[PDB]
Amino acid sequence: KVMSITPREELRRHFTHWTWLMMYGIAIYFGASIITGGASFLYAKTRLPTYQQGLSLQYLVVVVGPFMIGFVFFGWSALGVLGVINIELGALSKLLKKDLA
Amino acid sequence: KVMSITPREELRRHFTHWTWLMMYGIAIYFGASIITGGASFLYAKTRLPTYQQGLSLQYLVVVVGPFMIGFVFFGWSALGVLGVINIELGALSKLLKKDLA
Amino acid sequence: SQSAVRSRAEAVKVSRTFDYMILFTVFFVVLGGYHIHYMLTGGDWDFWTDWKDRRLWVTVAPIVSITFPAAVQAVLWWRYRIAWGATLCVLGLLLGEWINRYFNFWGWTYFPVNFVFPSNLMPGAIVLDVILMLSNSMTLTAVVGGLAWGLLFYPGNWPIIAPLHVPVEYNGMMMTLADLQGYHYVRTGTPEYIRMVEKGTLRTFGKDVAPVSAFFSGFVSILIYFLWHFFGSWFGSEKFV
Amino acid sequence: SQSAVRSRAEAVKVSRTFDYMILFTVFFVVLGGYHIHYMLTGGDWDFWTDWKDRRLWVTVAPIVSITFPAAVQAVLWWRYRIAWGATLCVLGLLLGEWINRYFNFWGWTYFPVNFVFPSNLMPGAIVLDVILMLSNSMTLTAVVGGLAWGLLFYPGNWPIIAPLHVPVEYNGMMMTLADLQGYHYVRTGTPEYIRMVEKGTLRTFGKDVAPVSAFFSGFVSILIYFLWHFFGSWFGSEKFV
Amino acid sequence: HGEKSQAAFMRMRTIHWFDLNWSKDQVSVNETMSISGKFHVFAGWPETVDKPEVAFLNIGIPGPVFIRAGSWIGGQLVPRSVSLELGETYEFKVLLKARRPGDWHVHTMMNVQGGGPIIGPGKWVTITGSMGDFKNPITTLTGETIDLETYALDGVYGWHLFWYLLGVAWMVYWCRKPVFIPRRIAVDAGKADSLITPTDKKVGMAFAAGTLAIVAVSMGQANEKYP
Ligand SMILES: OC[C@H]1O[C@H](O[C@H]2[C@H](O)[C@@H](O)[C@H](OCCCCCC3CCCCC3)O[C@@H]2CO)[C@H](O)[C@@H](O)[C@@H]1O
Ligand SMILES: OC[C@H]1O[C@H](O[C@H]2[C@H](O)[C@@H](O)[C@H](OCCCCCC3CCCCC3)O[C@@H]2CO)[C@H](O)[C@@H](O)[C@@H]1O
Ligand SMILES: OC[C@H]1O[C@H](O[C@H]2[C@H](O)[C@@H](O)[C@H](OCCCCCC3CCCCC3)O[C@@H]2CO)[C@H](O)[C@@H](O)[C@@H]1O
Ligand SMILES: [Cu+2]
Repeated sequence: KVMSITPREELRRHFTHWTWLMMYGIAIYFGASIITGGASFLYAKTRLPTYQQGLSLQYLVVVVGPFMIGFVFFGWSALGVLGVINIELGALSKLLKKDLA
Repeated sequence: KVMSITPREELRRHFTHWTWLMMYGIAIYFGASIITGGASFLYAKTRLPTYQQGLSLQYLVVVVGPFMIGFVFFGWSALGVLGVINIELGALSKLLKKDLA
Repeated sequence: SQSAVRSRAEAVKVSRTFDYMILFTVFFVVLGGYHIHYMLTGGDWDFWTDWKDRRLWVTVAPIVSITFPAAVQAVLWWRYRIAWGATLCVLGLLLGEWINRYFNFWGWTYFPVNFVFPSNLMPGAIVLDVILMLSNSMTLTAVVGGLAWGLLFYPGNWPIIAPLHVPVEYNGMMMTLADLQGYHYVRTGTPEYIRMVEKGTLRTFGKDVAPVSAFFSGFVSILIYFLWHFFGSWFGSEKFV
Repeated sequence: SQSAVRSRAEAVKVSRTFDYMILFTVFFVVLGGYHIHYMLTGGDWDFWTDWKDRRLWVTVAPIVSITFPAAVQAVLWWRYRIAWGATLCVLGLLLGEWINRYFNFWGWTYFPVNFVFPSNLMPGAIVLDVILMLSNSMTLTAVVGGLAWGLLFYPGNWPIIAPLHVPVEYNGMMMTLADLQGYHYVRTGTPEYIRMVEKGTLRTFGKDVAPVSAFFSGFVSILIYFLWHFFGSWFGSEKFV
Repeated sequence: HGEKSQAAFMRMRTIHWFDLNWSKDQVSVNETMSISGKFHVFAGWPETVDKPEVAFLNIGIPGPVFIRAGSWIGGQLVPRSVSLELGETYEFKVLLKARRPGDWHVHTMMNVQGGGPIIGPGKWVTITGSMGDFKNPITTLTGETIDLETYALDGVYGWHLFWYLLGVAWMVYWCRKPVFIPRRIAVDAGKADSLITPTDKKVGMAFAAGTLAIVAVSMGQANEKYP
């Protein structure tokens, strides 16, 4: 029952989602020098109104990979982060537009 | 304001359009022995009711080329002329059907 | 009603000035296209008599050349019951080839025209056009036309080249006259190994090599025809973006 | 209305904590991605000074590296008028390369840092970002940017490597200092023939070889840019399944 | 011309041309000349030049201003491509016969498949006369003594002009009538069968059956004049 939450709470959670998306970005960096990729996608669908009508495409690319059809594909998959950024801000933009007029 | 012109004037212009499409056909022949490819597409969109809801696909092929995705593609692109023919006549056919009953 | 013309007669003069301008255009534009395509795919066997063999030339030239006909037929026949589809193309090619062999190959670099004359595609272009006009069926034109296009290619050319296939004992080695032409008229930038003519196999029987190749060319030619009809339909499209 | 915040000031503190967390994320995730892509396509010329030649390196490195910029520009510029698109990427790469050359190539296997220093991509990343911010047109950025990205790659690197192109009469044979570095610092698992540097042709003229390659790289770079802009737009998509 | 543009080390490290002899350096149309000499296939042949397993002894001239009446390596006629081998020294002769008056910088040369043109030294040779003098006689194994500079040329011009005009026919059989706007209207309006009449319908069968007939017979008539 978390598609009706106090706007202050929803935002507190988009804050937690980015703690996951940040830790994930570290794992991805130590990768080129998989756990959190679920810990985050879960959260965004578990506990966030914006991601409730069923899994983001580009959020998937960021976690699946070439497993949608070499390892350069795992590389190109990182650009999926633009889709998650585009969603999150569009969501945050709507929650704080007011507010910043 | 040239989607409401005297049927005699519209036809006078489809006449000019084919003066461009003819000169272009010469350039294409001296090619296999780019200017007019704009001078014509422009006209058809500038000054001709038939080409007003936004650029013909196959008219584009005739001017773009492989730049929609060797040089055999520039060759296969000439067959785009069938699309422009098909449009022009369908337009002229409607303007003179009457008239030829 | 309102009229673009001021007399029934004017409506017939205009509807036939357009016939010329369009004829002119679709002739030259498709020339340029068809000629470029054919120069880069089949063009190499088409330049020299000592490339016109029985294996490769018999295969390549029909397959590559049936394309544009099947494209132009696709629009002209079904949109206008126009039945010179294949022939407008083959007319355009040969005109373009011939101007290039006479005024350039021979014209400016002195190759004997009887070394650089083109292939002859026009028999198949008539049997194709007609088989389509009769029957009015893309499929029968693909199957019966495709086989026609390939099987006719070497016959339609053998009366021209056959003179050059009489053998010769030149400085100790058997050569055909075509081979002699290649040896003689020095192609500085086209040395011998570039030439892809039949050379024999241990898995092969010699003549017949030409008929067997002609049929293979016929079958692939029907596949090329299906493909290139749909490609032509696509090409004849009045959709806007 | 109801508010996530309890004061206009809070709404500005939050909307700028997010700026950091997102900056951090899109910096490191695109690092990882871009670095992996670049390591497997261009990475081999990028490790060693005696692979940084005039034919291949000049060609490969721009083409492979312009990708991710064109992807990241596609989203950041048009969704947010963000204009450090190419530079976030090239910053991320070089940071990733440099940590790897210093603490590993030199760090743990003792290769002299002046043997394993990276390519320099940042001049094109600025000329690219700016050409896009001015003009705000994907096409002009593709054509004028693509040529910019390739033509600038060797100039942006020649002041660094040129020291290593002074020749040397070593044990009887002319070698550049770069060649000496390769001969000297033993790459047990990367022997000489693996290296794809220019070697000459009979159809070729020598220097100029670098400018001619740089332009070719420029042209292919615009094609790669069109492609990778659309790929980026695709990548920046909020569609749900 | 053309070899000053090639990499210097290529030309030094590839084929060495030496002891060349030119039997003339002015010649009249039909007068033959002889370039002969030796060449060495340098055993340290460049990487990016395929070893000459498949090479061809050409001459460099702008078009057949000469014709190559002969060429030999090792006293074997080499009209086809040869295998040369790194390390070895070969002798050669080419028999040029002049065709087109002018001042020609004649290069002896070696095309190496997978390699490029390996260009030997050229000396100016001057042809005098009128090219219309040029004659290229051949005695066939059926003999018959032909001139290969014009043989079968009336047959090509014949048969090509026929089939072209046969084509122009088909196109003017129809462009007699109106082609585009009226046929368009006719087809759209549901009336497409109205445009192929039964005269039309097998005027068509004429051209078809004719083209096949003219093919099969002149086919059979060719395997007679040349059995
Ligand atoms: O800063 C004051 C804010 O406090 C609350 O939100 C906090 C949250 O309670 C707070 O828990 C959270 O903190 C973000 C810390 C980010 C973790 C950083 C890294 C940890 C290690 C490496 C990766 C991530 O985000 C907000 C502040 O950034 C309120 O919800 C906000 O409205 C209020 O403005
Ligand atoms: O022929 C009489 C007609 O005059 C007017 O249209 C003219 C136009 O005023 C006239 O300017 C134009 O002329 C077409 C000439 C075609 C140019 C031919 C080539 C020039 C050089 C090489 C390429 C093209 O087309 C029409 C005649 O074909 C009227 O509009 C017509 O209704 C009327 O029937
Ligand atoms: O002479 C009397 C006839 O002339 C007029 O029609 C002419 C037309 O006015 C006349 O212009 C037309 O010409 C046909 C050939 C013109 C294009 C020739 C080819 C160019 C090369 C390749 C194919 C087409 O032929 C028709 C009949 O021969 C009348 O309109 C006809 O009704 C009448 O039957
Ligand atoms: Cu010379």
